[PDB]
Amino acid sequence: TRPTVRPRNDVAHKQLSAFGEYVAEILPKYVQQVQVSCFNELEICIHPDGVIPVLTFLRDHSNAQFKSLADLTAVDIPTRQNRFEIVYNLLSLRFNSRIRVKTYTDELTPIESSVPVYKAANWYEREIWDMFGVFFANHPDLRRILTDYGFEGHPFRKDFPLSGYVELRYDDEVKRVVAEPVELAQEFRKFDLNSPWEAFPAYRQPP
Amino acid sequence: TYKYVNLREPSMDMKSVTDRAAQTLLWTELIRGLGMTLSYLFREPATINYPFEKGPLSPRFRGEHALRRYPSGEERCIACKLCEAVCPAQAITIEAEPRADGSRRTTRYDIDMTKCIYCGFCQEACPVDAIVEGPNFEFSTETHEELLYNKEKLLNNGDKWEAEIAANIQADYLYR
Amino acid sequence: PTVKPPTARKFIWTNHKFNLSGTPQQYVPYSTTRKKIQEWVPPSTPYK
Amino acid sequence: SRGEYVVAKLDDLINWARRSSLWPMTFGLACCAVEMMHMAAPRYDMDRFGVVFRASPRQSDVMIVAGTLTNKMAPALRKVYDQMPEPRYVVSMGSCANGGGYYHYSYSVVRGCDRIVPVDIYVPGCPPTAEALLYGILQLQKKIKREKRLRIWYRR
Amino acid sequence: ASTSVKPIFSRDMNEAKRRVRELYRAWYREVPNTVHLFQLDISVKQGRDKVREMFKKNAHITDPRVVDLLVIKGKMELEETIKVWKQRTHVMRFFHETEAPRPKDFLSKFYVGHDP
Amino acid sequence: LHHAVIPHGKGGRSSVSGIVATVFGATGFLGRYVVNHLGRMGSQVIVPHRCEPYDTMHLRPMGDLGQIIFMDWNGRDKDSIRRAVEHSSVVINLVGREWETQNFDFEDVFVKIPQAIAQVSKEAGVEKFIHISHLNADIKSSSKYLRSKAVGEKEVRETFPEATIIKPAEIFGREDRFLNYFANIRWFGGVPLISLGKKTVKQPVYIVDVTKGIINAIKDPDARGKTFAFVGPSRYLLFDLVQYVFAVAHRPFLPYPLPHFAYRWIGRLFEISPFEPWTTRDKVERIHTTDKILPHLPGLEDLGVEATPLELKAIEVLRRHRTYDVQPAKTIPTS
Amino acid sequence: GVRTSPTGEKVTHTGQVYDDGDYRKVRFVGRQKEVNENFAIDLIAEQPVSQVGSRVISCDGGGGALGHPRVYINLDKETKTGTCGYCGLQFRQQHH
Ligand SMILES: NC(=O)[C@@H]1CCCN([C@@H]2O[C@H](COP(=O)(O)OP(=O)(O)OC[C@H]3O[C@@H](n4cnc5c(N)ncnc54)[C@H](OP(=O)(O)O)[C@@H]3O)[C@@H](O)[C@H]2O)C1
Ligand code: SF4
Ligand code: SF4
Ligand code: SF4
Ligand SMILES: [Zn+2]
Repeated sequence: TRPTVRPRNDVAHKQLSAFGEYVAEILPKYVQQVQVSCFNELEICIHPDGVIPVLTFLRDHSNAQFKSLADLTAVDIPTRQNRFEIVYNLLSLRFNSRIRVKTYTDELTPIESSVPVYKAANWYEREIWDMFGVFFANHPDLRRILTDYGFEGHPFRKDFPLSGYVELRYDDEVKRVVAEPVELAQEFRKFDLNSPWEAFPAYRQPP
Repeated sequence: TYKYVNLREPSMDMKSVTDRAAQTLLWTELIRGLGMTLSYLFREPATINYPFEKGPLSPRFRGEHALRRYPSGEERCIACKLCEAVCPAQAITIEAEPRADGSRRTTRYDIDMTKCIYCGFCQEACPVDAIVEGPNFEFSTETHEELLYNKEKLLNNGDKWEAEIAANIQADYLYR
Repeated sequence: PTVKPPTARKFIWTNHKFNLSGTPQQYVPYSTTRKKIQEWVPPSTPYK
Repeated sequence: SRGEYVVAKLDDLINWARRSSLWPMTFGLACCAVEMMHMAAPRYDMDRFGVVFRASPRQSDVMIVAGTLTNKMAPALRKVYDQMPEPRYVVSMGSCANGGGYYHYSYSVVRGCDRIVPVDIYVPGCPPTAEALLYGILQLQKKIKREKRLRIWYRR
Repeated sequence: ASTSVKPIFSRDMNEAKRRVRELYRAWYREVPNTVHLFQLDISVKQGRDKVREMFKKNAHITDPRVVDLLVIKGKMELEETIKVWKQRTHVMRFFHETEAPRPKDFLSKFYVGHDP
Repeated sequence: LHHAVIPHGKGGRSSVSGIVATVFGATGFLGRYVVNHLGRMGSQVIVPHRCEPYDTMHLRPMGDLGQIIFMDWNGRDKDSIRRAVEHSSVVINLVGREWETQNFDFEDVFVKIPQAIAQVSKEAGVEKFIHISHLNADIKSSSKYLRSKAVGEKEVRETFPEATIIKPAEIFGREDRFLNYFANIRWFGGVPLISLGKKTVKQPVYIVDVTKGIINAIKDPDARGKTFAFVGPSRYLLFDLVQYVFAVAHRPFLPYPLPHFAYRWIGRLFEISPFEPWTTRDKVERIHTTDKILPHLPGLEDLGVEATPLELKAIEVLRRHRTYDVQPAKTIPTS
Repeated sequence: GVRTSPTGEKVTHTGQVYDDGDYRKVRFVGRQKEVNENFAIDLIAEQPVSQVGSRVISCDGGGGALGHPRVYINLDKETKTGTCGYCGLQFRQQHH
């Protein structure tokens, strides 16, 4: 074989492709796209209205039994109308398999909280609101989790500066820690690392 | 394969029940614990007599940064900024210009030892073994400014520790 | 070092110095680059 | 005996008492606390120098800031410094406490615990080895050994 | 379909204004407790003026969804103050007591530096 | 001059303000606010200190890296003064002690030391020089503290003619000895006073107001060779002022008269302590001295500072004196 | 080597020295200015020009893999020597 190239597993790829169609046939109302990657990962892309139907089916259906929410996060892609892409990574212990479910929202459109399906989603959705600003409807207790109290903005957005807008310091006149506009003794040095030559022809986007 | 850690059924015969009754009333398993601490009292402690004895290290130890020279005294650094580009913490600031004799050399080489994570990526990325992490780990200061190294400080560290840096590199360059 | 002494080089320190922090011999950082922008010096003779 | 001789000796006695009984309060915030625990472990045994393992904030003489100090945590670090009886010294352990470290440019990180509290010793490393931290503590003892409070008072 | 946007809480500005006044009433009555619990040096009048000023900034909004988020954020901010999750530093960051006044006119900005 | 220090930045911690200041006596009550304000705007501050370095640790956080430099100096060593000012563009003299020691008396700290600092600064080429006198300085006053203030204020005006002299009233603040002084008398039963506090009028000023006046006098070219008088916005009788202090502190107020000669006898007893005396014969004279009115001198309003009333910030100072609203005292209308 | 300026301050191998009127000289008061006494520019000038008998020569800086990337230097010009771009050693072609 080739010592340095990752071996392929066509059996898992075929199995996940068949199961992707299986879900798409059972939830046409919501599924918008299904794809399987070259390393055997299945992604189900759905309408944001189908969060509770699709996740509930995947958790409870006998042939799915995805009873674990491994991770719930979001990605900011400012070029899209709906900036944020909400990603649910699920694990099935019954079938020793994983599935990824993706939806989308924007700054003002809320998404239905997944706490009714998976209790683990409670703190993951608090982090998405805190870092990305996506609002989850009917969340039992939604509020900042990671950032400081009174922190303005949502750091993990692509238009939020790396060092933020304010910085802390102890002032002896007021005898407390104060917040002032950020000044850096050394500015972060922006490196332009991209190579002007195409690396992967297989992903060439048509002009 | 798997195994159960706590799935035993305590035998309920009279002898076994009385064995547990003696354990409860006579504190047998608690005294068994005192035996273990008593034994440690009579072992030799593992403490070393610092600073008169020092903990063992290896040639690969990543300590204080330093700038080296060739056997002639010429600086090894030729201002290529690979250490600056790789440094994950952006702790290295470099400026360079053609020297008086026309050589490619730095006019500034600062390592903010308070941004540095002592990762060693600088000594890996250097193609002339100029910047290294020496074996000194005792250079704590009394002020924050003393940890902002410039080229003069880094060259002095190289001249200071060249006797030990060279022997460490000699003992490890074949693994690199 | 008595059995395998280090390689000798002219630039290596002959006298080793311990940690000098907190003493007058301590290191003080400074910029090692010369001035960048040369400012205009006005003429020293009156224009009129 | 001259007054300058009695005061010189009293300084040594109180300096000796204070540097021989340094009880530290450790702010274990991040990985540097694990190396701080290795200084208390049998290998180095900080306790044999007179440095008790764990001391309450109202009994401590030195605060060891061992780990990243974030904005959210900075107010509580100052609150513990203000409640520490004097003399009180502060030791900054690691790059994160020193000057921000790996996370210098983060929106949520205090770029050095020395802009929240005064610092007496800076221990460099990510993390400093248990021996490099013990060097800082022993370096703080020598700093306390050079104090001349009574001598300076006698010349006012 | 372009403007057929899912709401958060309010279906029109009339409902959104209802939540704002309820939020304003909650803040108005809380200031005397905040000035007492946190031992602030400001007065109740100054605290309520800041509450008033904060509401006035977002008075030009006409999108109910945007108003819903401002009320959602406002309630979250109020929750931190009521439950004493904030500290005196967080409550006093609305007043900018250590930031020297910055000039607003052209000439004063012209002397100090280059920022417009 | 090839160029000044050319301020850069936004005026924050990491900016460059162009001020290189040698603040003498920066380890006291007034100094810890001057360094704080100079450091907040990014100024190189040299802090000559006579004390142990442990007592200057509260200043280190006030400036960015390298913006605060600590040097040793002796009040009677002109060479040490020269080392601290020869690179500065402004020298601020805050040296002052409210009691006489075995080694330094009111003549040394208020005449000789200010004059030595002023002379060396002129020789070294220092441009700005700010000297802090007292408002009630008078060569014919019962307080040796105030008499030496007048003598020293005159020699500074001679050695360094282009010197800005600030003449503030009693300053009240967190670390003051004016409002904290009218709170430690409760430990002795009652609050003894001369003439029951009547016949004495005081016009205290806030520490930050004095601090902003000094900062604005450094940056104001129209302050060279000018004598300022920093006073508060209201005048109070010494009786109603002290009554207000005890009302903010919620402590019993039992003011009783005490003859002047007896107040001196108790004052002498407290002078035997080798530490900061609780009260000295000189302090009692100043507390009961009446704040002068000098309309010809400029004040805070000229430098651009609005004097802060004592009512908005008496709670700040006196919060620590409470155990486990208050009516403002009676002001004195300007005729 | 280190040559002091007219104010008592040493000039570093990069030519940096604070002007007489610069306020930044204050940081050295009571302390010292760290300057490295071994100027590399002068030291590399003490190395003799190696005489070789071929058009092209190779330099790795000495020590094999402990030196610098091996480069090949051309010696066709008789007016000047062949200088290594990394270590500064100079080479000359013997009488041709
Ligand atoms: N505090 C007030 O109410 C008033 C009212 C009007 C005028 N003043 C004068 O302003 C100067 C500042 O005084 P202060 O800061 O308020 O009070 P102090 O704590 O005493 O500060 C004195 C500093 O000067 C140092 N100092 C005193 N004596 C000496 C000396 N012989 N040699 C060197 N320094 C001396 C002192 O240092 P240290 O002893 O604490 O280490 C302080 O730093 C003052 O002139 C007022 O009269 C304020
Ligand atoms: S050890 Fe790593 S972080 Fe430190 S200077 Fe070298 S490359 Fe940068
Ligand atoms: S130290 Fe090495 S990697 Fe860094 S600039 Fe110099 S030659 Fe390049
Ligand atoms: S300095 Fe290094 S070890 Fe210490 S907290 Fe920061 S990253 Fe962790
Ligand atoms: Zn070479």
